[PDB]
Amino acid sequence: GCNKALCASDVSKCLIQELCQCRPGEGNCSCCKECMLCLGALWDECCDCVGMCNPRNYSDTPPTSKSTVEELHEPIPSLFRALTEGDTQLNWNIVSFPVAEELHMCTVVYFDDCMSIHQCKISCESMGASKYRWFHNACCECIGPECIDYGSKTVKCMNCMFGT
Amino acid sequence: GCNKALCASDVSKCLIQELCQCRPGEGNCSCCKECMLCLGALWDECCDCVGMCNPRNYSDTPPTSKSTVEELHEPIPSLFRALTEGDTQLNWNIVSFPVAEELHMCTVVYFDDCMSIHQCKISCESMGASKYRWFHNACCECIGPECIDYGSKTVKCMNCMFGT
Repeated sequence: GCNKALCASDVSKCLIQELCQCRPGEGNCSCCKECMLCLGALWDECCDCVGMCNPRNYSDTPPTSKSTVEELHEPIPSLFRALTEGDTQLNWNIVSFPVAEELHMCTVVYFDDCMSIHQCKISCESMGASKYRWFHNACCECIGPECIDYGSKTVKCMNCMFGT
Repeated sequence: GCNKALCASDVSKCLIQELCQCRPGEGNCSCCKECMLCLGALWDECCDCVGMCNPRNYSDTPPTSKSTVEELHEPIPSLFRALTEGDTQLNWNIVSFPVAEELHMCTVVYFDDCMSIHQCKISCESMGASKYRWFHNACCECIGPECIDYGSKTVKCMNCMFGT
């Protein structure tokens, strides 16, 4: 967790001054701003040592955790409904879930085969979608006009579950 | 707009069959699903010609339009409040706006100097932030525990307005 070699000198220096005596983890941390100032430039790499921030990661972050989201110019909602309601295309997986679940109903389309982001935007754009979310596992999720937000964080598209 | 050389053969072929006779732009487009099937693989590159989708872009998309958003593991809300309320750090620009404006109140921190995404996540993580949004202009926006969503789409951080 704590990087002793980098941080031992400066971190101890604050401790002698008696800063960073308050734990954020339970209750208010009155001293937190003061502790950060004493650390200064080393706060990002040493806040773990004083307990003010989480330890340097014990875990490998899934690629799916990142996603990149853009809102399409000039959405065409009528087109989006027409291709979804009817016998849906096999390459497309269609999910409707209640709107604001991710935080009437929100409908999204999950492309099957994994695709590049630039391809994903074009495919959503041809669909009339208001927005698209691109998972960094490369799963692509077009966002319907109804949906308030960016839609489900889940990588629900078949044939690209990589990262699970 | 329309790519005549790629699309003229197949697009005309649908027209003789009398598909793609319905405009999505105003009113319902009954024929839209049928038109897409006739186009098949060329729908992404030729939906513009039949009017079912927007013309290939006349505009250069700003880098800021893309952003990439991830939700931090183990947010520490008490830490985030402590460093924001008090005399804020100069490197940090702090914006509080009503919650659900982007779609009580949502508070975000806009880093001044432009930074890489990996740096942006670390800086937000040291801050206890629930989430961070990284603009592809490279502006970094930490997201407070209160905020429902990913916070303002605006690239409001000083000293990296590139793309405007």
